[PDB]
Amino acid sequence: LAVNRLFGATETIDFHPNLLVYRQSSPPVRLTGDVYVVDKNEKVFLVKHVFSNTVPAYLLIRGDYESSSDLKSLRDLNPWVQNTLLKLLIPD
Amino acid sequence: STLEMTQPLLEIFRNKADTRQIAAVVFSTLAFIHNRFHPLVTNFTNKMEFVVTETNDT
Amino acid sequence: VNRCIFASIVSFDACITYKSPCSPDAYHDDGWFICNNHLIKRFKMSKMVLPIFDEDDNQFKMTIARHLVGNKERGIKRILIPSATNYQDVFNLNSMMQAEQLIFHLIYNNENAVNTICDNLKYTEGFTSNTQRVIHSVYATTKSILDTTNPNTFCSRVSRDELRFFDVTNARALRGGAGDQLFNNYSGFLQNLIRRAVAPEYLQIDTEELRFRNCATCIIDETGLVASVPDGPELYNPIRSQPNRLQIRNVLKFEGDTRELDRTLSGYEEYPTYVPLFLGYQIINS
Amino acid sequence: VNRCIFASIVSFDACITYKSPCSPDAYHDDGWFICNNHLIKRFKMSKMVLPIFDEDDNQFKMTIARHLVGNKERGIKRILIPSATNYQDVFNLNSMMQAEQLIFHLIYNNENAVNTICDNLKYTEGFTSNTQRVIHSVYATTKSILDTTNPNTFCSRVSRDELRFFDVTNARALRGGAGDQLFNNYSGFLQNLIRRAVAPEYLQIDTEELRFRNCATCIIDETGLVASVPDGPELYNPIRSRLQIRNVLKFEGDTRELDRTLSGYEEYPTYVPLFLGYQIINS
Amino acid sequence: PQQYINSGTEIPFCDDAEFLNRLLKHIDPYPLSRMYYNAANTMFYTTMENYA
Ligand SMILES: [Zn+2]
Ligand SMILES: [Zn+2]
Repeated sequence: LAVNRLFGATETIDFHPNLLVYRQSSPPVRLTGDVYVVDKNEKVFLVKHVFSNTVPAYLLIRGDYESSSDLKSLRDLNPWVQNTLLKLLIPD
Repeated sequence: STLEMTQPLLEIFRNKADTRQIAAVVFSTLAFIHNRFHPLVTNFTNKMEFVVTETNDT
Repeated sequence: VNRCIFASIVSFDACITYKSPCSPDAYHDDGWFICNNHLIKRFKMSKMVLPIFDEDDNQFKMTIARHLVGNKERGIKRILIPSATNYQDVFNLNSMMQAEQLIFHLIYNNENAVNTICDNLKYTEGFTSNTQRVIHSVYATTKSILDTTNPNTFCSRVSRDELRFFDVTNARALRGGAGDQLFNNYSGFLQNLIRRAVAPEYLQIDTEELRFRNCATCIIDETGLVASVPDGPELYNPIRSQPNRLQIRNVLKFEGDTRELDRTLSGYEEYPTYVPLFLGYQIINS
Repeated sequence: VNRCIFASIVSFDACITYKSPCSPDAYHDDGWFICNNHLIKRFKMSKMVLPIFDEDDNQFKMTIARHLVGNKERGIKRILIPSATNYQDVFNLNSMMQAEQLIFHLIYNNENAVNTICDNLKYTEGFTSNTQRVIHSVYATTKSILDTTNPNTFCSRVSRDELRFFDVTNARALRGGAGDQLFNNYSGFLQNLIRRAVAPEYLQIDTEELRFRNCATCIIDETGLVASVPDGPELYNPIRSRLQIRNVLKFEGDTRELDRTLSGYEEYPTYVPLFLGYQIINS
Repeated sequence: PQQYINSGTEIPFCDDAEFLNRLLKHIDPYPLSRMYYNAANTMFYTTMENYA
């Protein structure tokens, strides 16, 4: 979620790296909108999205998923999501 | 060791989502064996491919 | 036999790794006296033939060049061939091999060659040693080659008539242009290189003319050949065009799908997207 | 693992290969970083070891170099080392390969030429190749070698008083003196190199101040160090490996079998040492 | 098929001799002679465990 806060869940799966499918995909892939390289090395990227035209959120991806040149910088984002990423990456 | 062991060997097979890494390792093994039979680093019919059977019933 | 100027080139060094690329050009026979490897290395150009058309099988096709300058290149970068006044700045002389520099000096026919290098070598162990022999020997071979290229005198190879022309009409028609002055200042060797490379946009047959391009490809400056045209932006430069790897392709559902967009197009002839050097004017007479 | 700076040297092309490589000591740890091969090649010196009685046959030892300059040559030909003031004048850098000239510009802090040639190379194909990272690896190596504090570790120690003066002991050898002032102004890498090379005439110890040769070998020189005997004729430096005179008006010398008679007697070696000034060491 | 192989000419190798020797030394102690028979027995068991 971009901003909103979850409610009503009763159980959670802990993150594990294996969840992040590196889709081999087609050689050419074209993408649009804001893009933030999570890791060039692991081909990880984050992209803006909204559900129902009204539900701002960010989408993780891992794979070819080539895109416009207009690489955006982590600096710009909200501390909220930034903290969220900082943990969830679990570089630890 | 060159092959980007992001994981311990066993983890690879404990995963089943991948086929990529598995087929790569297998092909490399076959290459090494053939090389030990043949002191001549080489390549073959340059098309080959693989399947992971995943059921006992297969 | 070898005929590339650069097959002559060897120098004293610890090196036992001389990188001489000299192509089949050396044993071909067209008086370029320079292999395409160096046409590339120093001069960023490619040798071509105009298939001069004839109804007769005697097509009598003609030598040509095309340059490789990238569209993004500017100024000196677009300068193909400097004048004596500019080459020394244009090229990283000292980075270039010593004898190569000296050879360039002599091609420019500067006394400064002997003024500087022939003295400077004195201290060197190689100057002390027999290698002086080999050095001056290759020098003398080069001098001989230059004398063979020499047109200047009747007691020389070149003689009699000339009918090529340059400095062709500018669209904005700025008066004249010293291009023949530059031509004459350039060694007849360089002039022969120009003759080898530069198509005229018109050939006047004796009593007839044919024209082959709308407009000139190249332009000339007192400082050197300019890979540029009077007008607009530079044309799009035709861009320059085994171990194990991790990236191994995924399966796809074993389909070729639409061949058409490549099939019929490849059936259609694909353009020779190159930059042939047209600059100047030619005439013929009985 | 290998450390010689001249083994770190690389050539931009396969030809002009940096062959005739470092002496095998490049695998050693010495703090010269020059191999002895290169030290012979460039500056007419060869390194050496003083055996010091550790109050005993016990291990105390110090490094030395002999110079390889001859007795006849003068001025520049006697020069051992330059300053940045004159390093180009000595090296004739243009004769040298571009990375060599680069590294000299490093030692002498000619950042102007360094950045100039770097910017020129940027777009060259061979510098899009990792030659940049190679050169900056050399940079990092020097950076470590001066990460040991260039002033504090080298000389501005907290045992500060354990100082070397290279000034001439002789009060009449007055061309020295401010040479020690110059020493501070030489780059610290070179200061350390000297601190290696140069034997003191004297050392203060809490045990004793002690004296090791009667008179100094050379003097500090106003651009870089030189075969610089404080006075008199240059001492005969022999040479151990063109239509000129080579007269040697030898004594007739008919006393044959000399060596077979005398060889047991001490065959005094001759190569010039490097005594200079006063070290101080606590206890 | 679950994958493609590019399947062109490819072979991997490495040459860090010192590295490899470091490996060898780390490996040195093991009485593999002993240790691998049980592995072969593992494969054996699996040969019949293959089927019930
Ligand atoms: Zn050639
Ligand atoms: Zn060395």
